[PDB]
Amino acid sequence: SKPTDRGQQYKDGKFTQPFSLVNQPDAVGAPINAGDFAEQINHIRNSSPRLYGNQSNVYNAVQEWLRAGGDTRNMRQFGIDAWQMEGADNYGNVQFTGYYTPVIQARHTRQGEFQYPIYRMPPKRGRLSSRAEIYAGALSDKYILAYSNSLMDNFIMDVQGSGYIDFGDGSPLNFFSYAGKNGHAYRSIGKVLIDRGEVKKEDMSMQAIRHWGETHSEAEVRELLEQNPSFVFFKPQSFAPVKGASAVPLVGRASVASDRSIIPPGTTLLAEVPLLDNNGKFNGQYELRLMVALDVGGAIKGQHFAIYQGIGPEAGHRAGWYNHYGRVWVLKTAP
Repeated sequence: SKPTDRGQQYKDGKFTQPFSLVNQPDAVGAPINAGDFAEQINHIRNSSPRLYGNQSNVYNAVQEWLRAGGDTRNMRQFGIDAWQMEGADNYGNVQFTGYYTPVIQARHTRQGEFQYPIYRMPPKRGRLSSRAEIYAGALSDKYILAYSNSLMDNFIMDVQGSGYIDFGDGSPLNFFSYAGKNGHAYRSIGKVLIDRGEVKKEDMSMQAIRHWGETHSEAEVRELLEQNPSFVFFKPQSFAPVKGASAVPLVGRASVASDRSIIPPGTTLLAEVPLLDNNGKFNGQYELRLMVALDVGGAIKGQHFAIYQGIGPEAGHRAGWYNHYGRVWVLKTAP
């Protein structure tokens, strides 16, 4: 009928088209991240001048509006048009998921909870070993780059093809990028979990898999992870700020991944974002934020948005592990 369990609301009427112009967005107050927004825009300015030139007109109007007070009731003064998105149910409830840059805690020697090795490219003979055999010690220790404290975290890193490591000694954050793969074709761990009815298809994502790994034992996670005989190898790489497909450095909660054919890179968004409690559940509150589409995702389609939460543990907690809903207005300036 009309569920509200995940942030849904139904006080903006029913929509008959993807985007609908509104006199004033149904959102009281002003955006709370004016500073991050400005910073995000500065990154587009320097990192993607082409994209900036094509959108500066909108960015400028928004900035002018923000400096003048930023209240949503005064947007028209600056020629800013608000096109509300119908969302997933045509009631304006836009599907939100989150993602962030994990910082894996690892050490140079296996100690305490640090028992899970991350490897660099071994010789051809070594690459024939399956994930299960490698977990069993098939590979020499000379090929270990570090020992993380999470088996599932390593796997998520394998899927990404790279990741950041903190050795916890005050040295610079370490980055490792894709070096190669082992000789076994990979299998979808997400599929396995859906089959075992452990996770709903609609809520499946890397975050969902990460959550499952935090709510299950090491034995259970290893049993699951071996279902995928494939394995990834890395190599040291110089540090580079996290960027989206658009090649622009991403600012936490001021940028999202979107479907290019629906929300082109550079598009400005005003959004009522749902907040989550410690159990990743909608706590009944929303934050008004400005964000820019600067990334894409294999499973981010339609009017679905993945909010980049940032880097580290706090960003992770805000990410969540299943869908939630808020309202979003595309900001533009009538020519």
